Amino acid sequence: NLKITNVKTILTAPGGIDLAVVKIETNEPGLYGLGCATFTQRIFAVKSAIDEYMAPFLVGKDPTRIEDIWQSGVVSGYWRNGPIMNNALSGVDMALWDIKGKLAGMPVYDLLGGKCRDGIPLYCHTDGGDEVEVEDNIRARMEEGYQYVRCQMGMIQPKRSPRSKTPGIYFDPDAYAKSVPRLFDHLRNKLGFGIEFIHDVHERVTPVTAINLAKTLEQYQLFYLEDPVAPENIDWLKMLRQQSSTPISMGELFVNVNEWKPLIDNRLIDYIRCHVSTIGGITPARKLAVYSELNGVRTAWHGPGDISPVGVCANMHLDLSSPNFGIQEYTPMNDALRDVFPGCPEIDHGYAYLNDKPGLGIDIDEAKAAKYPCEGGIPSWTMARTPDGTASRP
Amino acid sequence: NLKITNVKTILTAPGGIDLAVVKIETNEPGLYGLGCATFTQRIFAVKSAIDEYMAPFLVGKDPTRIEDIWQSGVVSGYWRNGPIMNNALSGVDMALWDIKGKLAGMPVYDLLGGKCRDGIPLYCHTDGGDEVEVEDNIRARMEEGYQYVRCQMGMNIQPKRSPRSKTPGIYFDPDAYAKSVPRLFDHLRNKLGFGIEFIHDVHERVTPVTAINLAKTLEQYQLFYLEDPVAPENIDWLKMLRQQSSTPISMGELFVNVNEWKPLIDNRLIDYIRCHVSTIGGITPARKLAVYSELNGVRTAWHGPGDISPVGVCANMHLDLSSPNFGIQEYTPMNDALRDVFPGCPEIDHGYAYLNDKPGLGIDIDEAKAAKYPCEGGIPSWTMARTPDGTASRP
Ligand SMILES: [Cl-]
Ligand SMILES: [Cl-]
Ligand SMILES: [Cl-]
Ligand SMILES: [Cl-]
Ligand SMILES: [Cl-]
Ligand SMILES: [Cl-]
Ligand SMILES: [Cl-]
Repeated sequence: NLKITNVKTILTAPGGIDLAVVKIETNEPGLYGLGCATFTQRIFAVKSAIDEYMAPFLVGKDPTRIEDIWQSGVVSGYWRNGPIMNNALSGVDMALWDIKGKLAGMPVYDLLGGKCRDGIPLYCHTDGGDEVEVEDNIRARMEEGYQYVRCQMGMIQPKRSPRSKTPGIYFDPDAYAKSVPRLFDHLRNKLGFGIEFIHDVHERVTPVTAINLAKTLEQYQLFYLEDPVAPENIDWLKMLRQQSSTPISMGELFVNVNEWKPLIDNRLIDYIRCHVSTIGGITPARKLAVYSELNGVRTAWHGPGDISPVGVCANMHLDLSSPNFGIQEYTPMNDALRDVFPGCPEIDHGYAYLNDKPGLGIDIDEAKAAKYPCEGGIPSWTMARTPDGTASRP
Repeated sequence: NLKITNVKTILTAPGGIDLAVVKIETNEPGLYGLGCATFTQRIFAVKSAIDEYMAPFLVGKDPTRIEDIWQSGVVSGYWRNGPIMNNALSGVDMALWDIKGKLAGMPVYDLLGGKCRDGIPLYCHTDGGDEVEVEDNIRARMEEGYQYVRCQMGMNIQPKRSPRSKTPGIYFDPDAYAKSVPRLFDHLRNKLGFGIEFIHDVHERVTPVTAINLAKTLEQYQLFYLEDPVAPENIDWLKMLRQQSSTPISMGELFVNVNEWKPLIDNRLIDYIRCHVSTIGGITPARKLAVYSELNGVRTAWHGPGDISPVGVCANMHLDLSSPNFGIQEYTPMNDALRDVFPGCPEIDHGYAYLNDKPGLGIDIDEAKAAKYPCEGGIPSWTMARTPDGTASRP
């Protein structure tokens, strides 16, 4: 006779980044589930979608029917397949998985097939102001035990702009593209080939530029080259895959089956990068991991700062239960996040270790969460402009 | 600290058909899991594979690691992807899912995402000696509540005369057959109308272009599906079929290899997948296939003949209840002995199956009762199929 009684959205920013967490309560005393709905740049719109529409959709329903709730909820507004819509669904979906694990007395990874590895290998970012900082940051991370690192340019000369400039964060894609191989030549000379390197193109250059970059980086044996094209340009990956053998990852921006499915169907990528909440939670991410598995494509779920610890846990339960796990991107959490969210995964020398508590093994202290209210506002970095002032995909 | 302590193969034939059921015991008293390993025609070789090789692979391992056991077990002999190999894995895989469900206090369908429908629609066979017997069988099954039926010729155009001597076999005329099917369906639609859903199984009996022409001729009769229009060895003909016909197609009870179903589902060349769950290696792979099918809009139609244990029957149905893209469940009525040996058989009520809500697969086996029906072995006569000139044909 188990029923959903309450659905609320908790907005909190313990790490200085707006988060959304869905709590589903039931008619069984002390039984609730948590899920992540973090699309940080539209957090208030996500809250609106959950509070106004998902809440009346769910109250009175049997929470054990995860798939039925997903399939019906996904179409409940007719229109669908978007980042705000998918996050609203994810909050619910992950919470239901959390409830199912609690009822079963097992971690979500055990519901999904049990452990497929002994730890979850991580990669971290090495963001620096210039090349020497980046290199030292890599060395510091390798000392901490990281065996996979993202390497970017520091935060040839850029082109001169026109005589007036429309405000934005200016970037020179051609200067960038011509400079990346030099960076990796230097890093491989200094650090060797044992360490795994990731580089994120992050949709910043024209497609043929990305393809040429992929070819020029083959000799440096990257673990992957990430987002060489925008999702609007996935139709360029066929050409890239006729020419380059640099491993490719795509997908943190994906919100639609018609973005990832042609890529995985045609083996045009080697790693899938979706932000789990932004494709709708554990239910659809699990199916995607499986679809990827049968095509020899591996998982690399998005692991930035703009994911709640509930979402971090969701990534990692998928990770532990997938034979085709590739890598887990990881952004270190501060003490406030660990305090607000007891049960954060244990980070030890480049590997993550999940506790073996039931469901997602994570909780939220609502009183503590309330101490860190959301900021809102609009990010500056998404107003990217090329030297002539053209608004570009960031 | 849960461990597998014993793996055994129970061989029993309460329905007069050889079955293999794996029982996996643990170091927790009373906790065990059951799985189907029924490839009936090779049952003793399935037992040999499990007892000699799977049992020592598993003893002492943590049974909660289903996927790790599947992934390591599938490659434990290096060579893989076959009906005997896959059935040995399925016995184990299904038993482990049973164990996981028992441990969780929940049916396997609930582990897999919960109920996606309120009952499982079935189809049954209407096997008859001639056309009127088949038509009466359809009426009888419609009276019982079946809303979907398989319709075949009686077990017309005269068959071809054979050469002056004949090599023994079960003779069949594929051209007489193919020219007669549309007439059968014209008659059945004239008498019974279009509300009843019809399935027809080609069962790999004709050349591919014959099957393509037959699919086209049967369009007007609106079949729920036309089944196995080609052999697995001829799946490269389905592209041409799908350029021309819109009759829904099912394929796959013979499949044992990812390279059989994957190009078909990748290119949407079928509408239903028909694999025998144990024969592709269990719930673990069948679930993956159901999901791969879902994203391609392909629906499930797991094989449900007599040569499947009640444990396999339940495994099909736990998959069925938890798949959004469930299509249909073929169902073969069971006898008293099967029900007696295997307590927990699903409720069959007016064309729907209703699983009990017990943990695991909700099925058990009585080993003392099972021992009363020893397996027979031997060779089926029907698989020695020959065309009129005596050519050995795919049955
Ligand atoms: Cl949206
Ligand atoms: Cl960069
Ligand atoms: Cl992307
Ligand atoms: Cl074999
Ligand atoms: Cl029949
Ligand atoms: Cl029939
Ligand atoms: Cl027939």
